Amino acid sequence: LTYYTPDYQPKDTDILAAFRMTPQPGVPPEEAGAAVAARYKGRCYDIEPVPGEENQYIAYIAYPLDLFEEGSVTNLFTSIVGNVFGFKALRALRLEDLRIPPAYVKTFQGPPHGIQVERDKLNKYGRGLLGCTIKPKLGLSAKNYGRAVYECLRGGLDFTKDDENVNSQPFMRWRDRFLFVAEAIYKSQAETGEIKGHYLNATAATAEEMLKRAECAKDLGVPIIMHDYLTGGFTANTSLAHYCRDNGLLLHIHRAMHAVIDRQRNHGIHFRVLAKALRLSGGDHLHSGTVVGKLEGEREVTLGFVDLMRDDYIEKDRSRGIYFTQDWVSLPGTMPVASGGIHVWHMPALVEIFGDDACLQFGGGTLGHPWGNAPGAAANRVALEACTQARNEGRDLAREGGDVIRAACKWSPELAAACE
Amino acid sequence: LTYYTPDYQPKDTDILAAFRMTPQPGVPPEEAGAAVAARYKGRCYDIEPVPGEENQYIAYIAYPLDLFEEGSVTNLFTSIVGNVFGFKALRALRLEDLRIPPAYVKTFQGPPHGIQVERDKLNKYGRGLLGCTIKPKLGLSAKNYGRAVYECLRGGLDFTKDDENVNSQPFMRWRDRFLFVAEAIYKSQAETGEIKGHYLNATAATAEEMLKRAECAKDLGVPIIMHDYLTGGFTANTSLAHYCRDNGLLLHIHRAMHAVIDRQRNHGIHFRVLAKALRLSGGDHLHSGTVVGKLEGEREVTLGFVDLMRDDYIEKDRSRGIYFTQDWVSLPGTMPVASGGIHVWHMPALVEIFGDDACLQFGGGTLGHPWGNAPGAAANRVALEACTQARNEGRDLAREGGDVIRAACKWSPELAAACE
Amino acid sequence: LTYYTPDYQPKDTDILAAFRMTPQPGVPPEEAGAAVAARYKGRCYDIEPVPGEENQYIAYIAYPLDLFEEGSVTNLFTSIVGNVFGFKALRALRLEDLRIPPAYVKTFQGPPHGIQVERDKLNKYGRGLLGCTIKPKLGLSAKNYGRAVYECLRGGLDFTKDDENVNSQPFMRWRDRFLFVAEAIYKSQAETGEIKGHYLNATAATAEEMLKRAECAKDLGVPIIMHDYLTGGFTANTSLAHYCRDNGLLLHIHRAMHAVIDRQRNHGIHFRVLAKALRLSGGDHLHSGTVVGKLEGEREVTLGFVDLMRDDYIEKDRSRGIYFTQDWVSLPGTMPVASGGIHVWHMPALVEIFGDDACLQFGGGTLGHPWGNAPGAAANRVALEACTQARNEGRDLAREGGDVIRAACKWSPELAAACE
Amino acid sequence: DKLNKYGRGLLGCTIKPKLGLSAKNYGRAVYECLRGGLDFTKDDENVNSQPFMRWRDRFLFVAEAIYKSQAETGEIKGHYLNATAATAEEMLKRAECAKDLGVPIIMHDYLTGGFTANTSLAHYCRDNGLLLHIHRAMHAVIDRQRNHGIHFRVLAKA
Amino acid sequence: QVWTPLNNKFFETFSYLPPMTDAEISRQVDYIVSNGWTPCLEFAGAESAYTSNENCVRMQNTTCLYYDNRYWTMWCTDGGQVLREVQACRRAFPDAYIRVVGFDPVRQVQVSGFLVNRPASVRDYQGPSTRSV
Repeated sequence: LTYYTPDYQPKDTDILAAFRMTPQPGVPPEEAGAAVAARYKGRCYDIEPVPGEENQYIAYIAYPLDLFEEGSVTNLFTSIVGNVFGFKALRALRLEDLRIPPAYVKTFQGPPHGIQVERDKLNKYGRGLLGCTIKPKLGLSAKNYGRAVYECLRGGLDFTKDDENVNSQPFMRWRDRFLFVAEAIYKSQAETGEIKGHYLNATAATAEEMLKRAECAKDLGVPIIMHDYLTGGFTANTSLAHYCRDNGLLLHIHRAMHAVIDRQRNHGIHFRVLAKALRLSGGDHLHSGTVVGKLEGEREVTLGFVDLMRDDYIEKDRSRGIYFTQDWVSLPGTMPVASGGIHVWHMPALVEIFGDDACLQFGGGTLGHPWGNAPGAAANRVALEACTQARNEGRDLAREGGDVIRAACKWSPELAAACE
Repeated sequence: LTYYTPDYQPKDTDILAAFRMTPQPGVPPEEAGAAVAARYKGRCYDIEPVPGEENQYIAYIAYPLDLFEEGSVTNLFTSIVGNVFGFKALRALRLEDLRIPPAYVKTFQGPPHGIQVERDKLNKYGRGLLGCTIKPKLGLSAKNYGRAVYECLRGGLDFTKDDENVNSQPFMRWRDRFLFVAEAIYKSQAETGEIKGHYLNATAATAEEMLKRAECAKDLGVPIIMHDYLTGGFTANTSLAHYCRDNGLLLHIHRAMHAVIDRQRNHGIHFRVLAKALRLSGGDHLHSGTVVGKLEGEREVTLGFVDLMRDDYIEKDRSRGIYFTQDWVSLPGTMPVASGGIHVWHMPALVEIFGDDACLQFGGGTLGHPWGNAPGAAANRVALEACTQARNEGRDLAREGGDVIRAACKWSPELAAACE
Repeated sequence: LTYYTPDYQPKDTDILAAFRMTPQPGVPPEEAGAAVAARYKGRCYDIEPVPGEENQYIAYIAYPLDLFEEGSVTNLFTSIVGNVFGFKALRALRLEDLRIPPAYVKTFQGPPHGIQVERDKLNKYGRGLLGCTIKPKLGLSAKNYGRAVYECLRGGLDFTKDDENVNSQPFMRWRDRFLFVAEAIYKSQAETGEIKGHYLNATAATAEEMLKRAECAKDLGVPIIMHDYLTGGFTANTSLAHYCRDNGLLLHIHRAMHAVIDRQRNHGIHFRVLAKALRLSGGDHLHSGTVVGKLEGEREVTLGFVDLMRDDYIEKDRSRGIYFTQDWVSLPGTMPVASGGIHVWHMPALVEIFGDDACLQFGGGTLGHPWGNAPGAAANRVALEACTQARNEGRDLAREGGDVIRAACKWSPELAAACE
Repeated sequence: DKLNKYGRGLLGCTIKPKLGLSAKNYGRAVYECLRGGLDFTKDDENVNSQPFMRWRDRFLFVAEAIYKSQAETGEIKGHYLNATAATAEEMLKRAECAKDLGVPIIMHDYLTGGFTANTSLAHYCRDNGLLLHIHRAMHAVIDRQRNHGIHFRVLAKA
Repeated sequence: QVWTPLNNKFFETFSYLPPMTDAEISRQVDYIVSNGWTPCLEFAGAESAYTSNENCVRMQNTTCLYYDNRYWTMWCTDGGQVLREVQACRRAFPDAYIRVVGFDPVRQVQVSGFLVNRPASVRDYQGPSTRSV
């Protein structure tokens, strides 16, 4: 096998992939790794069997740096996973991890601002950010959408966001929504005195239309926009990220259509690779998990991709799914956004798991507070601040979250109607 | 269940989806269809069990036309398959078909030219088109790439194409390749007297760079460019298709990363939906199948999506995988491109299966002809023309393909060295 | 007759026309319908005689959807009524109605904002809008025009408008008028606290000049402009409507030169077809009737075209002149504007006939109030609000309009000088 | 005349530490130094645009600091914003951002950027009413040795 | 109950909790010191405490992410010293909001920022029970 070189030592500039592959019976693992690998040739330098699964191996592939176009996530995905999931010799194939060498990382702009620049621009420190998804999902007029945005933001929420499928429809054209949301953002800012924002959806049919929506957001002076990178495409995302860096706009990234590629354990691309591709292409926030009942998915896997998308240097840790040491050479980090049913008594768990550098999203639209949207937002903000204060005092949140919530509720009438 | 309405009659403007879903044990099929469905609410109007698979049902969902943005494949995919493959209540979920109502179809430009306008512009009638993928895949200099293009085109091939991963690399920058390929195209045109072309890869990191490459192709006067729509994104593709319509350029579409979504039978999106999304977004050609050994995949399924991407009116045919009647209301058709190991004696089978409105691609780079690239191209062209002539005479290609090939070889020295 | 097919069933995508034709004596109605009708051929599928008129028939023509250019009212009118009114075989011909299939409707942008978006932007609900035409018609300087605008708006009027023939003249150039009207609008807004506006006439000789005037209005921040679509042309109107949608401007449409085409009962195009063409091309308001003495014209006909230009779904009603069911598939509605001599005691009748979704225009320039322009505007506003309040209480306006007017006058000194 | 300061020398400070500071902290240091009574502050000579502090973030935070110090003291303040860049296009873009913020003055390294880049920046500054501070980086490589090179006076006249 | 929109201003972190006591401030400063960070004190009067768009009149192109009064005025070993400085700032400027800031000395970035003082004289803010009416 010219393409299986177990004695090869990967270079400091090689792009490395870790494939979890299940070959068809009768096909030796060495032959299957050689096929995936097949001066500019990709080569399989390491194969390890999976302890716990039958006929399952991890194949490590090394690609020369000259193979890829500088600063192009599109080309990287075309080269690595263009036509390899269609090999008949493989029963199942799953890309688990990528190693982006610093030499390649330096060719990317990365996220427009990052976590620290975001915190400095918004003047919010020492706590997680809070967001809500305006509900109902569709049918609402731009005026009523703006009213809901203002009501939720004035309560104490830092962000609101358009629904993932809200781009521009007969019921609510995009420019009307942008104008009414801008009025709501400014009203809530004047009322509370804190900087507010709303994830305006710029996702559109053509790059020209998407840039026009970003331009409108820039002309209104609003802080942040939103994009669907897995449906819009890396090419559209990279254009939007370059624009946002040029014009000082924050960029929230929603991972629509992700489960179509990262759900099945045997086939597809693991979300961590999609998260690294997003960080390379550019995004200040990246919807990274759902909290149905509780944070779903293995905690270690979540922590692994959160560290991969946040930290500057992540050492190899197979326990958390890190197959390679990832040096980001000072590329700005991406803030993970945990969305879903974030109930008030579940805030301590998520604050403990994520820390301060994350945005908790109430994608359920809240509305569970009997008093209204604004008091519900206040209750959430009070709960988050109380949990953060308790954690800063040395409390163990996983053991005293209920006590902290009760103690905060003892003095908060808004949280009292929420804790019931 | 408010979202399961078996008595509902879908409207003439509804977008219809046919989901193949396997619910978790204990979950009734009606409940699972209701969940997928959940004035602007999607509703499950029909559920049929799959005869042959245990706990497998086809769920038919009706979406109101007001839900989607006009002329936006990105929004359509965000709405239909945004977050539905991540439902825990479903063991597996697979989108099988879509029904695009004429009202929605009319909001899309569609392919820039289509099959008939392509034939008229290229002045080629009554036969399939021929193409080759310049090989080696990578490492070749722009000069040598152009030399290979000229050698393959002068033989009689109608098209050549850049490798899917060839965009712009240190070994071969894109503008050098465009210039040398333009010189090769013009030399081959002058030599043979037939209009020639080369699928120039415009796939790039940013929409601006992609439009710049398209602009260079337009300034050279070359006929056609190429795009990777599943990696570049629908937003980038739609921009390129609008540009190509505006400037009179043909657009070849390569489906990189397709098997990551359309390979597994239980999970993902069937290629036919991706083909319909491509036809809506825009593309004159669409790589539609591989011929490893022979045309791979169920013939009926291939014929179904070929008819779906070619014809103007496709009636429901569950045998070929057509779950809904598709009216295209005069949208230009897309030419299917069958690539892979198209050996000379396998030409009659593919000519019979596809007919004249297809491009046969020698993605293996040919080179199997002992004489050279040009005679190998001639042999292929001679074989294709002989098969077409035999089919026009009333011959049964599936039974007399070898006889036709031998008879053509009796007078063709180039085919004689190829038939051995 | 190849073009008369009484057994033909019109398709869901056909454009249908209902022609009222009087053929020359000796010409059978079937032959005349065949001539008007004459894969892409228009066909006469139905002919009904007119009960009450001699030798008068209604001919129903079906045109294939492929015949027309997407989003082009100009092409639609060229195809349907290009050269058919010049047929010698017809003594008289009158286009009565059109059926625009949803498939065609979806290709049009429609009005820039519509009624509901207009109400939300202006923050005015539950009542009709009020407007005045600045008088004298011509000769007034830009300064004096602005003074009149400010005086009329401060009284309580929601809108003022330029005279139909006021575009740009030696006596009053357009930019001076725009500036003075902007100052007047802002002064009246500051004084009353309500959002005000003035229909600035953008109608010009060249599309470039018209877009420049729209651009000036956009740069002043004023809310609304005006256009003469039947004299400027559908091509100019569609450009202005696209611009207004892009830049967030309202668009009032005046139907100058309409009686030259929609006055005679036997020849021409009925206003309802012109109203549907305007709604397709784009317009937020459309001058729809005159109130000389009282609302002129058959009430049912007026109600029919008001419903056709307002509602989303209008069922066939021959009593009101609706020859076909019109589905607008969520296209924004157009607000009808009734102008002319709207006297104070005639307000209850028009409020009952039109409801809240209409603008009552005092095209007489008011001035009948002995006190001044501002108190006259106040009297009108008081009368309209009193009539609306009475209607909301369950009163029958057509029977108690005088009582309501008197009761309002009992407490309104401004209305007391107006009611005399 | 533009700064309305007469009869005295002008005062400036170089924000320290030289590198590593975030745009927010750089702006905080600028505001603290300017509010004291200094007429100018300046970016470090090697501070152009780095992973630790991108140039547009620094421009925005410095603009906020300049305006805060102006409001507090009532005197016109300024900060030498470094426009020195890799390409003339990028340098003109940074000058354009400074012009759009309304800030008074920018900075350039003429002996490293080049006379061609400097002349373009000076023409732009004349066109748009911006002051231009010039730093002589790499000067000692040419004007230090008494026997060889070009005396600084010739570089000053250039 | 209805969140009051009248005189209900807030100052980001820990502003929605009841006013922190000396022990609570001390514990927060000890947390900042434990992480290896430097605590400092910011203060601003009511005229320059809330965000504003006063200087946006001087700008063109865009004003995205620009807000006035984000910077306060600067006023660091342990909680007791920072508490003493808090009392000193209170005495020197009784009508000024005081904010404790944290600075990571290695990354040279701000890592903390919570209000610790609300001037009794100013009434632009509500109390934990008066936030809803």
